[PDB]
Amino acid sequence: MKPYVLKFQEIRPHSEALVGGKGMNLGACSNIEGVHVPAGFCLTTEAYKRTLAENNEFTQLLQRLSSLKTSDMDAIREISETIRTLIQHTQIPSEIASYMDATLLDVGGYEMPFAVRSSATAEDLPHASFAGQHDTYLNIIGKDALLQHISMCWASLFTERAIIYRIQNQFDHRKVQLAVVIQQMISPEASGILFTADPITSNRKSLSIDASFGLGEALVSGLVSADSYTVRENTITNKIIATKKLAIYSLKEGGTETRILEKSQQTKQTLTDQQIIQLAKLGRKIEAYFGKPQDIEWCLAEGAFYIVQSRPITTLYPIPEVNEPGNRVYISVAHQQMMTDAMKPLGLSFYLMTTPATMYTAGGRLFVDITQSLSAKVSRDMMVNSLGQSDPLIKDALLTVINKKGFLPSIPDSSSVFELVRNSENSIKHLKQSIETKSGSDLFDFIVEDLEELKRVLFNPTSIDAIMAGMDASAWLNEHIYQWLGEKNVADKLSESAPNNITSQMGLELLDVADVIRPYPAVRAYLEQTKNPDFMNELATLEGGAETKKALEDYLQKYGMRCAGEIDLTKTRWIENPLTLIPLILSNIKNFDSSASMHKFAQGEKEAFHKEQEILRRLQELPDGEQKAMETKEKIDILRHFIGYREYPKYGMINRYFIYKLALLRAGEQLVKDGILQEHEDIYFLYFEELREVVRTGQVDYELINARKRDFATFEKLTPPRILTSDGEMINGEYKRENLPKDAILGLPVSSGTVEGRARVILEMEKADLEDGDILVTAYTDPSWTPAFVSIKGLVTEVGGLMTHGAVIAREYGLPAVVGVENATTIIKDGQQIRINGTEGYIEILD
Ligand SMILES: CO[C@H]1/C=C/O[C@@]2(C)Oc3c(C)c(O)c4c(O)c(c(/C=N/N5CCN(C)CC5)c(O)c4c3C2=O)NC(=O)/C(C)=C\C=C\[C@H](C)[C@H](O)[C@@H](C)[C@@H](O)[C@@H](C)[C@H](OC(C)=O)[C@@H]1C
Ligand SMILES: Nc1ncnc2c1ncn2[C@@H]1O[C@H](COP(=O)(O)OP(=O)(O)NP(=O)(O)O)[C@@H](O)[C@H]1O
Ligand SMILES: [Mg+2]
Repeated sequence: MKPYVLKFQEIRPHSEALVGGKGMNLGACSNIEGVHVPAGFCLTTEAYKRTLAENNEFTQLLQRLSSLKTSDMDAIREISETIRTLIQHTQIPSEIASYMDATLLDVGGYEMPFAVRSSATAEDLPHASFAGQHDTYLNIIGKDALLQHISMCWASLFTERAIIYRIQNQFDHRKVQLAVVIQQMISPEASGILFTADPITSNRKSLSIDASFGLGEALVSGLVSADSYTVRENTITNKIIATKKLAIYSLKEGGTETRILEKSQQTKQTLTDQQIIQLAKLGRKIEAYFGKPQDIEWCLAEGAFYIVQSRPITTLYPIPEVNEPGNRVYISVAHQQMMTDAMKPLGLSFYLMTTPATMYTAGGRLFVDITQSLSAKVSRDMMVNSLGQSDPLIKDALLTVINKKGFLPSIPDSSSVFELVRNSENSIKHLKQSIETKSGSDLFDFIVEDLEELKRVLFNPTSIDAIMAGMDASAWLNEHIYQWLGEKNVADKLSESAPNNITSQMGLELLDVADVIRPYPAVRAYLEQTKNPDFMNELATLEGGAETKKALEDYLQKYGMRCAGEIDLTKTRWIENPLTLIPLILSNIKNFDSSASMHKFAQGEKEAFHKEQEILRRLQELPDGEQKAMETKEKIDILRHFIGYREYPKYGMINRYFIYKLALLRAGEQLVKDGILQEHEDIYFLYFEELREVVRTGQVDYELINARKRDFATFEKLTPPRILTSDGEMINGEYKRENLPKDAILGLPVSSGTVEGRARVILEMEKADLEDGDILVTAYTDPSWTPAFVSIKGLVTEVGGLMTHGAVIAREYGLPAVVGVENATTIIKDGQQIRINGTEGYIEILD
């Protein structure tokens, strides 16, 4: 960390601290044979530190800047003006200028034009991007102009905009410096960007060129327009041709000017087809050198391609680490589970450790690998029809994938259920006791035996037979009563207020806990305005508190394990953060009168005796009439016995998960005491095996954890596709509006009825302030989301499928719901009156 200047040829690996990201990648690119990087050098961060960071006024100014927030806006406008003008007034030490004069003559010389380009780094974050944050000036000639523009580059580190960016991304201003790339200008016929993997599709196999005439500054700042071409294998899939009005050109005596292209020139294809393929190959060599897809800037001059920037890509949805060969197709677990939130590795692993599916992981969520199924004759073709009875877009997405570059070459007893339930209740009772004895590596040793027991109650053949009994029977009823009586999706109304549904009870019991809070206005005022996490220990103060805390405590002992994202072991359970239930307990205090759970439940079973006994009567004057009747009543009794249970096995699974979580946090806090972990919940970023070794060996790799931590962040920003490909193509299916109103948003019908109301688009149940009219539009809706179904008039989600909670819960609440809705939360606007049809599956944006 001594030199002031380095030629691209002199730059060693991992020198970002000295030359910045841009400078480093230019250095790297310049050593690839067949790659022409215009000669140049970096004015090092040394020069920056020497000239500026050693200045007492500068450092004082930056020490001040350290103190302010994005809300200290006018302190930002003025302090940064001071810094900027201070920089442009500070001369560059003659010693630094001397070293530069020498290196500049080597590339050469002060009569030639140079690009002067910012290159930033953040200390100890060598790969941190400052893309589009700081200045570049093109075609600068002469020592005077050079020195002037170096200071200008430096000053551009302290625009209001660059400062705000650093504050929001938690970069310390004192630990960011600017190197300056000084590089021979290319005077090009054409220039542009290259993305080694298509930003649509995201398919890791297509390439993409944006190409314009003239210098690249137009395309990037951000007009002119540009040509777009996609090349899939070595063949060109697509060509696009922009009408390119303007082009930027270098002036002989320095600087730059914009010209208007002749009309007949504006529509010409920037690059020939041969040049496009040549560029693609050029580009494939730099991920191939770099190992991950890349973002590359280029110039075409006199038939020669010049590389002028390269930089890792940052947006694509990762591919599963598959240990299989050949082309693979993955199905998304998120969509069927109604989850789609990124999961942490510890939580990711516990789901994997409990499934007999071939599940893999990509981007913090889970995929199932189902290609070998697809390949065989008549098992594909098993699956596509079968997977189409839960999710049409999946079926659609699979047809679309089997057309590629050869991508492809018993009902149990009535008494069954309560024994199933109590045999789980007890299996958990045992569990709760046996871990409070285990600890350390004994804990881990035990969890694995218990996973076997988890699997045993979860996948009990008798349980499954009881589960399907409900599904199968509403399969039968829906198919057959539409066949005879015609016009019917009947099992929706027949399922209404079904008994023993541990998840429908949950949302409906919160109605009662609010009936307890309602009388006491002391507690209601506290609860109305509180962010205190242990507000439950301040209640005994107020007149209602003691009564209230009891009401709540019992709910949490019944449902406290459950939280949104429950499948992820690492997510805060309700009982760990009771304050998240308050706005729902609050707002259905005000939306309901006394005994609302009774009246909602009753009117449901009333409104399904009527359909039962309407359908049965109405079937009597059909041809074979009282026969057809008795076989349906047979299926209704069956239906309404085993529909509750459909939701129990998840509730048993989770209870274990929360019991495991408590135990694993103990070990993690025990790991803090021993000084081996920094943060007690850092165990969320290790998979369950890695975690075993840590308690076992007393060793961790924090440069690993921190990357898990970092990776997690850049998931969350992702949204899993319905289907994922070995190439990382994403396929969400397309729906079929047969004879549905055009201009409608299409989805899966799931729960019957048409209704009109206010759209409330909510991503957090806690911030959901639902009112009587509202139609809830959200992303997923797992059992966690039930308590919010009691005031709304209809439901809309982005993801899901018939027979997958909480689609199953809408039916029993008698709620119209539509489910497979591409981009509902973005397409629909909060507050827009809206009509949902949950019979035919569509949505109309009412005026
Ligand atoms: C269209 O749905 C199917 C997808 C098929 O395709 C296919 C390739 O894609 C899948 C996706 C996307 C999954 O996410 C998945 C899954 O999460 C899971 C099992 C494991 N399944 N079984 C293996 C055999 N064992 C005897 C029972 C467990 C799976 O196979 C799959 C799965 C597939 O296999 N496991 C679990 O999640 C766990 C840890 C517990 C689940 C418990 C309850 C009990 C389940 O809900 C039961 C009630 C059924 O609901 C499911 C089996 C679905 O079946 C139906 C009719 O809906 C299935 C998601
Ligand atoms: N030597 C060069 N010759 C011709 N055009 C260049 C040269 N260097 C850069 N350009 C163009 O001018 C722009 C300047 O890019 P550069 O400042 O290096 O990064 P940036 O895209 O402006 N922002 P960033 O990448 O985060 O630093 C590029 O987008 C090119 O189109
Ligand atoms: Mg750039």
